[PDB]
Amino acid sequence: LRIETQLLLGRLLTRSGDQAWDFVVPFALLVIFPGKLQVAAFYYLIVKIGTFLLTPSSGKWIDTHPRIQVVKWGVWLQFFAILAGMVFFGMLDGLVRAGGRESWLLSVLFIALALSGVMASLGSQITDISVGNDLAPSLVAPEKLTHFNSWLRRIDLATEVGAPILAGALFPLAGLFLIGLWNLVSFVPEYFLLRNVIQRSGLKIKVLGSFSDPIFWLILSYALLWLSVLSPHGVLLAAYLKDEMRLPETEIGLFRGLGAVFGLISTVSFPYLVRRLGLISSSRWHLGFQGVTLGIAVTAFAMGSTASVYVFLGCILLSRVGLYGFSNGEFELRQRLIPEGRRGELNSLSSLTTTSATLILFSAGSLLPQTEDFKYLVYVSLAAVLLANVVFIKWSSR
Ligand SMILES: [Fe+2]
Repeated sequence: LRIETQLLLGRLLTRSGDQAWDFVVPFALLVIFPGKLQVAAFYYLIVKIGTFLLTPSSGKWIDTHPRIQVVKWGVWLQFFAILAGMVFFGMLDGLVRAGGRESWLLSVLFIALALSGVMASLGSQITDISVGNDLAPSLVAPEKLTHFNSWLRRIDLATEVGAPILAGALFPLAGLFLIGLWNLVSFVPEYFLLRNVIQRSGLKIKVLGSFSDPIFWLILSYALLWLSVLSPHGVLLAAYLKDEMRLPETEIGLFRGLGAVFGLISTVSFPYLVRRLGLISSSRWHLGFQGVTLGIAVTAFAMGSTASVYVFLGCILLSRVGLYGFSNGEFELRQRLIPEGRRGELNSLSSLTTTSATLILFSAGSLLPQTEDFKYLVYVSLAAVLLANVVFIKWSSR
């Protein structure tokens, strides 16, 4: 197997486990704490805030340690965070059936589960930056990164779609433990693939404030897109389509499942324009395409009838092609421009800015819960996309 293929292989194997575990966690939490949707929501809060605080620290860490040390810590931190996740899950489940739903021990085991969620989240982040933003631009020719990145995206999408199917089949919470074992095993092949490629190549040879770097505006333009509720899997939109739009749930599900389809189209359209028009302009056209498509979607949203609801949803799906396109573009731009010595720091600034956006989106769905308040979330989402377009146009003047 070639170098570029080995990198994609380890990614594919570990992702299918990631997407599987990330799928059953809310459902498992629902089994242990039924009727309390606040539990699953509070779990993901601790993870995101936990990963947040630990992001700049890990960034400086990646830049001051051997690559084989980042990979080792990056992967095995996930391995034991999931292993502990299974244990605490089993203890939580076992204790509840035993009748201890109102004890301090239940809370301690939940914080433990949450904290293990933080570590897995962190290790996954350290690994993403290591594999995709350090090892890849060090092993793969610059003219072949666009091809590399497309297959990364398809891995994400394939496993995203493959997760509810396989894990849904496998899943007292015994199916959850078959998911975790899958997830655990899935970590191993990549670590050794990553270990061995380092040991036999020049990757061993690497010599070991952030907002004031020009590439932050590239980072900011991508993070702004995370401040959006105009997404097929967005819960606020799914709820809105159900009650205010009075759409069939069968059609809401179809709209949801077509997100990965249009995302896959980007892996065809975006590399094509890069080969024809170049990296920057391709990112511009795709990012602009998202703006125009969403701009039409919002125009139809108000007003406003139940006849424009498909123009609303249809243009959202079209914007997914543009969104996923610019995503690979901004990603490759960080692969190409970020200096080797600051790959851990600057890419962590990226994760920090996207995590912040997600946290704001959490706080927006909590402070604006009404379905009559959804109207403002549409207007703000569009604004964030339009601002992103301006910020990226300005930056691309380089
Ligand atoms: Fe994995």
